[PDB]
Amino acid sequence: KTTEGAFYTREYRNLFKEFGYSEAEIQERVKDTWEQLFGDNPKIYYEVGDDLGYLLDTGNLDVRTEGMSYGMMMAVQMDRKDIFDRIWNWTMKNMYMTEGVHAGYFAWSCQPDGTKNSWGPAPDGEEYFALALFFASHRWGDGDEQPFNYSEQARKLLHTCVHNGEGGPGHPMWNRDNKLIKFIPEVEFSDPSYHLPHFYELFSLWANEEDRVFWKEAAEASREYLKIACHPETGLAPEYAYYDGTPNDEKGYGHFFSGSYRVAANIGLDAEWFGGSEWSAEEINKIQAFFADKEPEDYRRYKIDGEPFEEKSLHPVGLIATNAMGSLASVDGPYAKANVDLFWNTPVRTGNRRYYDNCLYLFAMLALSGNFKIWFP
Ligand code: NI
Repeated sequence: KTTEGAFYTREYRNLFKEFGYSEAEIQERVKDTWEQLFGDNPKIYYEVGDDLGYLLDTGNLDVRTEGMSYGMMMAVQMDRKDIFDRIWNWTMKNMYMTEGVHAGYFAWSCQPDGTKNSWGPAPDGEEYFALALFFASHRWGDGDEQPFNYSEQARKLLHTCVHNGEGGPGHPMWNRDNKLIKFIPEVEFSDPSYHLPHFYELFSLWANEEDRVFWKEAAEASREYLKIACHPETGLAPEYAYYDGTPNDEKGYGHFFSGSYRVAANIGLDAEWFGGSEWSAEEINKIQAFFADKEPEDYRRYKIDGEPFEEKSLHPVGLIATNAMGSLASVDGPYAKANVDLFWNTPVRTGNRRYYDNCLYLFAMLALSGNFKIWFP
């Protein structure tokens, strides 16, 4: 480690402020971003009745565990128990599976009416659900009424993630030998953007005790994995990658595209929470170096070696936001201020592809203003 993280100091860097933005403009911008996403201006969050709500993937017309778990994380960071509970309530009602091989997990995609489009889960959903739930327990207390017994729900979910398939036909979400998160439970490859060692550090404190060593090991395995998965010159990570670190392009996910964008963001947040490292600063410096001579209107899909496709980035605003959030891992970096300034000058996205960009956008607003916090017991 290179700095002491917010986990130890309990002080979160306001990078916007350190980079010269006013406290009042920062506060305004964070709130505006929240309101444009969750307020009643068509927006990614939709209230339903007195007790339900969801985040809608405006592009695919579905509700994803990625968005629901994001929404819960967002709501707890913002101290909005009412929104948290609406979303978690819908998730438990419509997504949680009690039948089939993936019982104990959440169906990754549902229609807006709650109908499951698949009984397969998406591990990046599970890990955000668990952490958001631990934060909710810590901010608000566990409810007496299920499923609002947050910390128990979190421990029980992480039990399944690690141990599924011991007493039967299910699959764990992490490989037990290499401690790496999987793309989906029935495969033996991974997805670099799913790797959240800063989350696993907290799981090592709060999960069932029987798994606390495993989670500390997973955190360390994830850090090592990211070293091999990001290209050594450009810093770009593939969307999917084998355990050996190389891209899995069997179905076209072996390049730098939408999934990959979260790698830079995850690295920035881990640096802020658990401390900088030389590897992380150098990695962000490489990503930002690669995009320094590129205009946002021209962002493409790239091979991880930097070779451009004709195809444009489908989510260039999300790319901007994650690259900016990555600056938390290289606050003195040569491109860190340009990236934060570019994000500052990029509005929240409109149109039917806005959901993914805007989730990344709010996470970056929170993190860069010192508002993406660890909530302790
Ligand atoms: Ni203002």
